[PDB]
Amino acid sequence: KEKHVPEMKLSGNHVDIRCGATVMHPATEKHYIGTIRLFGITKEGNVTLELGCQQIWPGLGEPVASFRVCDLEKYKGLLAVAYCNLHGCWENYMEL
Amino acid sequence: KEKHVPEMKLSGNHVDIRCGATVMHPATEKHYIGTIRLFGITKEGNVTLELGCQQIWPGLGEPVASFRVCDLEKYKGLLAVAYCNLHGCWENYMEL
Amino acid sequence: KEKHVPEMKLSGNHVDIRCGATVMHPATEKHYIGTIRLFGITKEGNVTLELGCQQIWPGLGEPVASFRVCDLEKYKGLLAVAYCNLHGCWENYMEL
Amino acid sequence: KEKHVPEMKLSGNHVDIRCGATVMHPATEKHYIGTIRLFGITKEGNVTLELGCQQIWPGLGEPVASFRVCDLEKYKGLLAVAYCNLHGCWENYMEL
Ligand SMILES: [Fe+3]
Ligand SMILES: [Fe+3]
Ligand SMILES: [Fe+3]
Ligand SMILES: [Fe+3]
Repeated sequence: KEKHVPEMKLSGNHVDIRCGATVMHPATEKHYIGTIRLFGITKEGNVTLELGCQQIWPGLGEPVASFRVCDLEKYKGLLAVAYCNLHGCWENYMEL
Repeated sequence: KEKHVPEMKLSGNHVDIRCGATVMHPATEKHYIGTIRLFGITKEGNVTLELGCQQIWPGLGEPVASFRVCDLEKYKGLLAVAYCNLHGCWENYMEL
Repeated sequence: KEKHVPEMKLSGNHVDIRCGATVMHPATEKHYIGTIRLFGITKEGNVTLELGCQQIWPGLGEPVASFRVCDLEKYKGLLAVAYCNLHGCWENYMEL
Repeated sequence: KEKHVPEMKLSGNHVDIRCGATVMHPATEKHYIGTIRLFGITKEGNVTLELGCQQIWPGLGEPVASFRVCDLEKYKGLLAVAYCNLHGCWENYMEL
């Protein structure tokens, strides 16, 4: 019923994220998604490279984020990872 | 010629940010905007409250961000602050 | 030969971290440990709760960190996690 | 009576921080120092360069941090900056 999975929408090299796609995860001082990280998986080396990290103060912002990936052609996929204090990490992989 | 100021676009309580509005600031390992922070200035108390912080690894992402402000009516303005390693902090205030 | 594992030293509720214990991991713009996160595993609920995150700009700081855990008795263990851009995540668990 | 100023202790290039020096600032979900950032002021260029940022989840950790400054001789001073949600930013400069 409650959704943690970081939806990814890709426009060129721009990536918009929300948790989750249809229902927005709670945003309170005691229940929150604190970070949304975006990783690129590299072609040259199969590295899981963190591109950046949206940190959100509990109950001050809802779990959205956006990134703009440098040199997108360098990656074979994107991995978004959302962290909820109560419910742990939830990831979503997009194949490029 | 080069722009650091974090453009803010507001859609309801959603805030899209890019540095800068017309020209995108460089994104390299030696020249980067490392963080984009969003603050709300509170009505009740005149506090400058950090809502969250988009951290970006040098040269891996371009300086964009988005936030979704909880309880937007609680604030009288939004303050975006971009940090460039070479050129320091650049802010932009939006009156609500 | 090269060490990524976050050494933990515990003094009361104070936690000192370095990667690694004997050899300090490189700190350059192209090879770095970017974050050191500390998690507490809760007794009440078996939750893996992120206590905080030391972010370090590539080549500007070496991979050390410290935390001071609130209400330490509430946890059954601490989990430190270091992220290296080239070599991924490395964790270390301490049973309390 | 309540202290926000980030005490700095320097051992070689190692920097230990606590807010404040004698009294530890509160650490609760509604009152917290959320970040402790360390800046180096460069000789070559007078730049205020962020070395890193200790982020702490409200009420999960007390406001301490440590850094280890790469190439310390390159700076003329260190600037620590603590952010409290209720009381704003508090800085402390150390001349090298
Ligand atoms: Fe949750
Ligand atoms: Fe710049
Ligand atoms: Fe490494
Ligand atoms: Fe305070």
